[PDB]
Amino acid sequence: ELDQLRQEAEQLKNQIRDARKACADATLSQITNNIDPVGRIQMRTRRTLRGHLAKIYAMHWGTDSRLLVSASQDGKLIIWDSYTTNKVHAIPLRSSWVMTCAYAPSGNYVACGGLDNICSIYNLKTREGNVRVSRELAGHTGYLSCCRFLDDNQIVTSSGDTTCALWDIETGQQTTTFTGHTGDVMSLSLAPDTRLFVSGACDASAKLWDVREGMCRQTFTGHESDINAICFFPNGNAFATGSDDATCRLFDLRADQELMTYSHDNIICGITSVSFSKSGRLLLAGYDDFNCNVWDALKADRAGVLAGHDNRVSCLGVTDDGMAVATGSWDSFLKIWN
Amino acid sequence: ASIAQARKLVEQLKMEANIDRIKVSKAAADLMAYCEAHAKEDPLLTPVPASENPFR
Amino acid sequence: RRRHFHHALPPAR
Amino acid sequence: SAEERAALERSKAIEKNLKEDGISAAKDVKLLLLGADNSGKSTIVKQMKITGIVETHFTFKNLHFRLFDVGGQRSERKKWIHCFEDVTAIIFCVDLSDHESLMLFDSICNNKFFIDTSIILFLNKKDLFGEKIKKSPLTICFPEYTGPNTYEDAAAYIQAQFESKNRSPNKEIYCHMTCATDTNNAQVIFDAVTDIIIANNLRGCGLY
Amino acid sequence: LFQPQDIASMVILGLTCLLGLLGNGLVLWVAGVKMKTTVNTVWFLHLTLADFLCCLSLPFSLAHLILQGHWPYGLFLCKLIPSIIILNMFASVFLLTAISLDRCLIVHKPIWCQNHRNVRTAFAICGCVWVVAFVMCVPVFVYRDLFIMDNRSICRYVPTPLMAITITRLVVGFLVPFFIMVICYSLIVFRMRKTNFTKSRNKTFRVAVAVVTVFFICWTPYHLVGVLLLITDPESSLGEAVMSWDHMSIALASANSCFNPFLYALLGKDFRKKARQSIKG
Amino acid sequence: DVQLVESGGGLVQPGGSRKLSCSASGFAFSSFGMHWVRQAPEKGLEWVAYISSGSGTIYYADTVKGRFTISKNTLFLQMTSLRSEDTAMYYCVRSIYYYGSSPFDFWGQGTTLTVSGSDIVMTQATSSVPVTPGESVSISCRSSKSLLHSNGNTYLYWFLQRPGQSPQLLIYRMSNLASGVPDRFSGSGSGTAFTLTISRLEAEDVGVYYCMQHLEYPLTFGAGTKLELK
Repeated sequence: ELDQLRQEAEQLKNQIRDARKACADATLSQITNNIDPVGRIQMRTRRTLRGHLAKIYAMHWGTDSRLLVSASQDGKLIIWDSYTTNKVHAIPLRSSWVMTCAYAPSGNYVACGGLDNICSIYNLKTREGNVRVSRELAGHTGYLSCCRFLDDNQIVTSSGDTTCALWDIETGQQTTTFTGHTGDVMSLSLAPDTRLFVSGACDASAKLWDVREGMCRQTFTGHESDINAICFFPNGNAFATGSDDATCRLFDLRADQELMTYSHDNIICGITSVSFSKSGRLLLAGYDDFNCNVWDALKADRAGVLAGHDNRVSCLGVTDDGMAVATGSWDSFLKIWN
Repeated sequence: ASIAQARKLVEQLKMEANIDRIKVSKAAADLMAYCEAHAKEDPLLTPVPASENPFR
Repeated sequence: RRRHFHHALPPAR
Repeated sequence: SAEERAALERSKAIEKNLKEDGISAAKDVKLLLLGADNSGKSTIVKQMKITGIVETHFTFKNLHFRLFDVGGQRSERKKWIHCFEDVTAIIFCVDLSDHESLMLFDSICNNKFFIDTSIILFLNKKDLFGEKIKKSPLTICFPEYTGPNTYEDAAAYIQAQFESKNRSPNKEIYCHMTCATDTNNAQVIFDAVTDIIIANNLRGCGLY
Repeated sequence: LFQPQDIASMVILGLTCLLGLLGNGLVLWVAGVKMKTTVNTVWFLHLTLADFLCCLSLPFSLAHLILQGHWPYGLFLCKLIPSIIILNMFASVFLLTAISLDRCLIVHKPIWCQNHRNVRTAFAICGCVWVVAFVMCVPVFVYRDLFIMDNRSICRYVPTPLMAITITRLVVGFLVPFFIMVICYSLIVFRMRKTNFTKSRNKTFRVAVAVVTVFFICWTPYHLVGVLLLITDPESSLGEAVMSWDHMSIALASANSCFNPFLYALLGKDFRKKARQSIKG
Repeated sequence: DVQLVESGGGLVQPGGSRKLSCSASGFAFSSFGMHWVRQAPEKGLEWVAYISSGSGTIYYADTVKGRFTISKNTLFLQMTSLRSEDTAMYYCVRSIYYYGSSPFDFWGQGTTLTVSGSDIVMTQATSSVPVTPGESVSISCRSSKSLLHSNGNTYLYWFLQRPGQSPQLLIYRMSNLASGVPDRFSGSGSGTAFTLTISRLEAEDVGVYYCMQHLEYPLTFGAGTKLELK
């Protein structure tokens, strides 16, 4: 009964571990040992977004690589023009306890969720001229920690009820709910093809789900603490998970195991945000130590530090063309780096 | 009560164990090749000149 | 003596 | 600079609006409600009028209080408790009719984000506590309480046990007793909030 | 060639300029770049800016003392430098007074300081203080003139308007500010002597007595000399001593400017941590 | 939904005054910069006045400056010292300017008032064009200055005025299509030569097409191309 099922689960876990070990022929460090390093990547703050008044908890780039939406717990989701530091929109929120935001790839919609257990979709292109809440997606039992736009109609949300859900912004209903995480799912990343995605939970595990069939494909473990940020490799064949154990890790879909760990002894704060570059050569990770460190994603060595924030950096993100890095922080400033 | 949960866990473990795995060497080589192929298109690892920089 | 100091009055005063 | 002048004008307009909104929001006094399940948070928030976060706001003697009940968040507190780092005080409500709350008070009082914020501790159900003591001795929940079996001393002992969790000299625990049939909760909150405001303003000016 | 009191004034002025410029620059840079202009920090920032301006203007007075006169600058400088110096000094005095008033207010009127005390209000009050300082320090700009009458420029100014300016300077720069500061800090102590101020009333009392004593020691000799020189005719024992100690009085009043960042901005533990962090940048 | 109804038209003696009122509804009028554009009974559109959001900035035309003043949810055009050249059908135009916005998108129905140098002139060579449905037509516009700003935006706006109807924005910034305008419309150009291309012409598309610049005030209009049906 229960004993037999537990024994079967242990046997299956051991088989998975053995199969992952068999696929391990060499590490990423050994293979990328021969290639030349990137040197010192010295990035300088080009712009500073001095609009918000509270902790900035999320910041998502537009698909045009120029517009950016920033969510702070001041009750505002201000849309930014990075080229001129102009405020293009300022959206008041029903609940000031917002801890995620998304920008639609089409540019028409902005999502904003948080402790209210509701993912709110805002229409930027309303004919009346002002921004209005086109939808208020509800149904998560726990706080919504992430939300990403597949298109103008679908959206995937990551919540604190240990479940991720796929929605339809028209019907306002959960098209598909993904279950299997045993802790708060604090992060989410969608694949470039938007047919697969990964979630970073507080059970020190990351799971890859299929949007269409709505089932977990692979479970990735190796972290010693809650994962706070996850991000796909631009090739879509790998992802990086930044946790509170002060280590980022790189996981491969096909190898089904971790390849490199981005850990330094001098660093003890946990990672709040992870993001790759356009080429995937740099892994820019934000830290609770008030600074963002640039990592050589292939040689697992620091390429530079994005120091300049007076508080913990809560969100990082590079543009689609890779021309800039935006790093929001709890000091109520978003800084563009280049 | 928990028998259903245990059966669900066993089925999920079987499904995750039924996937096909490649050697880590091939995946690492593919990541390295992707980084090298798109290295010229990354304006972050080489400082783009201020002439072409939209943030200069 | 004293008149010289008087005529060198500081800008602060 | 053809219509980018007008874009800059719009940006300045909504920056001014953001400044005005932030100034208006700074006037409110943010309070955080915490406690055990059915420990009296609902009772106090309902006796003063007005499953995610349940914000409650009112005005008491020219102060706009904002009570954030977070009892519906049945998740890991460590992932969202940092959102309330700027609250004026943490209102803690304890039911004396029922150790389960002592650990939570210790966790929330030694939290790295709550080392400066004063905690207001409410010990409700005083009459129910007296009835329970009459029914059975109070040593059941506190076996180590080798003392008299009287409500007057039991309340003081429980208050001391709860307050012993304070370790930071910069934070003060205001403990109050309530019988769930009194209108004095608002006045106690107001007094503690005025004291906390004075202390925080003095500390910010460096004089404290 | 020089008087011992004059050399003491010269060395005090040099020490004040050198130390105060660095300290005020550090505080101003920290509060204007690495810190937010919160309600509590606005007064400190304004006061330290005024002190920085006074310290930056101090080398002009130092050179004037060294050259024993012999103004090398034009008429417009003989009009603006003495005006800018006095504006900065009395702006520092009035900002100290406003800090005392705000400290008394955030204690005796905590409710009103929660609803009607914002950053905008702090800037409004500080701007009003600067306006009052400019109104008080416009007479020197009006009445400055670059005469020569000798081999060197003799830029100077009993006359009733000179008596008026020195008397109003005495009154509204010492008596009103000193009384306001004493009353505010005495009221803060008296309020802390009630209950719940066990942690305070000891560091607060020390801070209050220290700052009031510093103000008194630094500013009393300047106004004392300014009033007695008009009161007492020259060519006497304690008219020669008064002329001798004029420069030391100005030296102490200027050293008040270098003292103030340590008593006000560096008092805050958070500001101490910020300055320590920004010292390695 | 969105509507700009405006009144204040009629016969005025020369030298008189009249205040035209534009009533706006169905949109956040407080956050829209309001324009006024007039058509003489036989001539084409002419820019009259512009008032920004919050009344921060107001611009007037060369022939309008001083005489007219532009000032809930109501737009006023105080119009004084009326001359015989002021007679026209004044339109109410809404336009909000942010990154990627669509200025001049909505036009009021317009009210008719009858009175009994450095500008970027836009010239449309083809005053009229005979055309049959189902083919591809083209309308051209020129300019005195290059409209390509240093930030990469050209500021040519294409408007379609159907006979007996208010103008409708078709193409803003010389490349972008307005919402609701069918994909059969396309616009292209560079600096000075601008060409509006219409594919698979329809019956409703018949009208007069107006070319407007937005590089600098005043907002000079094109002479208009009457794409008359043949």
